[PDB]
Amino acid sequence: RLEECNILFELLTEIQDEAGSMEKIVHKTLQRLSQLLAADRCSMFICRSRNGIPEVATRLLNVTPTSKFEDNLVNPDKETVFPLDIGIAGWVAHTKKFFNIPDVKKNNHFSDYLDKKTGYTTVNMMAIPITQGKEVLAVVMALNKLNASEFSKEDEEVFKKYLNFISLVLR
Amino acid sequence: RLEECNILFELLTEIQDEAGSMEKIVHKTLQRLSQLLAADRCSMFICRSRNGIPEVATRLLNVTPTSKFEDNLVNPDKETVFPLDIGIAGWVAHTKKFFNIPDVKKNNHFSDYLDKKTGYTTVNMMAIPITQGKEVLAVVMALNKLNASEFSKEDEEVFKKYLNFISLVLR
Amino acid sequence: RLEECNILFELLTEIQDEAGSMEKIVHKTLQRLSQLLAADRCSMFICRSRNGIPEVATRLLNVTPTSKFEDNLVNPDKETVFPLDIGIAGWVAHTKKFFNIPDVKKNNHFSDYLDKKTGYTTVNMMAIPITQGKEVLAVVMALNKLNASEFSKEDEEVFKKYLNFISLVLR
Amino acid sequence: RLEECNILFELLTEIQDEAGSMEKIVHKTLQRLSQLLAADRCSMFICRSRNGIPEVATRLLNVTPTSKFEDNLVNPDKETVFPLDIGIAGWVAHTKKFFNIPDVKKNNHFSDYLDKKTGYTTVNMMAIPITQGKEVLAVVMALNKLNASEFSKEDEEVFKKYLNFISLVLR
Ligand SMILES: Nc1nc2c(ncn2[C@@H]2O[C@@H]3COP(=O)(O)O[C@H]3[C@H]2O)c(=O)[nH]1
Ligand SMILES: Nc1nc2c(ncn2[C@@H]2O[C@@H]3COP(=O)(O)O[C@H]3[C@H]2O)c(=O)[nH]1
Ligand SMILES: Nc1nc2c(ncn2[C@@H]2O[C@@H]3COP(=O)(O)O[C@H]3[C@H]2O)c(=O)[nH]1
Ligand SMILES: Nc1nc2c(ncn2[C@@H]2O[C@@H]3COP(=O)(O)O[C@H]3[C@H]2O)c(=O)[nH]1
Repeated sequence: RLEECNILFELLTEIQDEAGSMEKIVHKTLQRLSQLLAADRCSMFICRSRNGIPEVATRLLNVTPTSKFEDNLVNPDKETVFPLDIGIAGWVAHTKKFFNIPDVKKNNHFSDYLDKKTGYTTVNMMAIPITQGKEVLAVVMALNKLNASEFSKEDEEVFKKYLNFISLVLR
Repeated sequence: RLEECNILFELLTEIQDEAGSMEKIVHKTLQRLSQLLAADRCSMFICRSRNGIPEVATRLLNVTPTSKFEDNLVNPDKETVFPLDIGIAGWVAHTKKFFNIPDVKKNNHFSDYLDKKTGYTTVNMMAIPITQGKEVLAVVMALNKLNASEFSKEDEEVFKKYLNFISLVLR
Repeated sequence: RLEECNILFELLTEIQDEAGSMEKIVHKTLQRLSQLLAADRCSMFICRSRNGIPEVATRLLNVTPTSKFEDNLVNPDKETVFPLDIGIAGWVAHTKKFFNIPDVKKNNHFSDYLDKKTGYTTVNMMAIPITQGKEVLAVVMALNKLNASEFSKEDEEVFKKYLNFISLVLR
Repeated sequence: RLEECNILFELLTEIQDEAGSMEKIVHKTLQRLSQLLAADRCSMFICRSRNGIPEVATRLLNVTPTSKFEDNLVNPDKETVFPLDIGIAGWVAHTKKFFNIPDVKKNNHFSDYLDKKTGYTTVNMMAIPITQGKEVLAVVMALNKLNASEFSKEDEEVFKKYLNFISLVLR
């Protein structure tokens, strides 16, 4: 049960081609991250060039300690794409820098396209880019700390800790 | 008990002829427990009394495989003290019982005072009292299992195995 | 395989999204092997070739539970190269065999060149080649058992257990 | 076999009074130290006040990888005592400082009383004091590196490593 995460990871890495969802492993890992962050929700944004122009897209949304994989995975049928100047997820991809944002909308990069479209309200957010040397592969983020006004310094170290592992998984 | 003999012996070759080395030993042991249990951190509360009134106090926090002892040692001036009727730590000291708590939010006894001060989110926990006869010397815990929703039965067995040693050392 | 799942997973959460992380992984694994085997240090020699001529070269030396990666990484300029007909390391690469050497002074193949240069005294050794098909990628060793005259049979089993993982990573 | 050193140490430490030779454990440990140092011989000097005046005395002599305990233990029937100004072992006790001495007799503190009496010739020597806070309990030392002209920097780190453990044993 403790070895689940590895059995699946050793499974996915010995079938050499990554055509078997490393996104299940990211999903499982984003569940645990929520529990120990007490983030209301966690997400992963895929980072791509299409076709010659960099962008951040939606991939995994609304991850909670128990949300089912299918309910979090957004297929290309209906995804939301951002240029890196639009939206605070884009800025992280662009700058390749980590961010603990205690109050969005006091943050100028903040886009509110998805709060309007889905009905959610984003207030807090930690965001961090997964980077394979040159490029950014994805942006992960935790939203809206529970029982508290912002994500703490301690919540940063925990987020960073899991992202070290997620970062390897997307390779 | 092969890898325990090796871990403990090697550990003991890393302890400078100095302090205070008896707590540097407990620390290093805890660092190794973190690895073996995939625990986010381990901690120790000292247990002492004042005129027959016992209490439990922070001593080592945030012990981790890459953590510094002087960073983990609580400064005597700034140590958080609990009476034994407040906290799981205090409860462990009172009852002299081991506990594998899978969700602190569903365990009365849990005190959120340190979480509020430090900013850390505590989810699950193993806790054990270190005793000398009818009196308690410390409470040791492993917080936040990293690769599963809670600490396993098997995890209890490992923790208990390494806490015979800490016990010995804390005398 | 409980404590292996935990050790490896936790280890992987300590690896910064940076290098070169594939060798920081091997390093950290080796640091953990040192603890589990009570080995004074572990090392890795890379194995490469030049026009069909293989050779074996220093890469990670003096890996230890409290050792720094940038101190253990051999500087490409100052790397000691062996042909495979010199050294136990070169012999392991040649034969593609595991060896538990209890006394290097009674094993021809042993080359004392590094001992002379570095000043270190090598006594006993486990050595194993990391392979990809019919070609060798590295040789990993645990030097100088600290709590016994030589590495045990049981020690072979642990080393071999953790070297399936390193193998995986070194691809 | 790897757990021998601990089984004997846990044995000697739970029978609380140290009236059962912690010198067997020091002896066993000084055997391994020789092997991995390639020191010709290792010794321990007990440090005492008799009666009101500090002194360094002989206790364990001529330790080799295989020398039997009885042959190394010098009973008070026939021991050699030094004031701390006489002899390079005394100076270490006095200064409480570590010393790698590449060529005695170029060292002014060097006494040659025992080379004359026993027949041995001391050339090289690493010496280090075991100190319980205030006082020095003993001085351990390695003599005459084999296959080399002095003890290296690497030999220092290994000596220090074992002495951390020996230092705890004498408590
Ligand atoms: N509902 C929902 N919104 C999200 C999630 N992750 C990110 N967002 C929002 O999508 C936005 C993308 O642009 P932003 O300005 O970075 O701010 C981001 C968040 O407000 C999620 O999991 N669920
Ligand atoms: N931040 C932090 N908190 C800890 C650590 N160890 C214990 N605690 C908290 O201290 C609390 C004391 O009360 P509790 O109900 O036992 O729950 C305990 C934990 O929530 C630690 O290492 N770090
Ligand atoms: N100082 C040092 N020497 C090493 C290390 N690993 C291997 N060696 C030495 O490098 C030597 C190469 O030849 P060998 O006969 O295989 O024996 C090997 C060891 O003696 C290490 O980590 N540190
Ligand atoms: N024969 C012998 N001499 C020793 C041993 N250990 C220390 N000595 C010598 O005893 C001497 C004590 O004074 P010194 O000047 O420190 O130098 C020391 C060494 O030369 C040992 O194990 N055997």
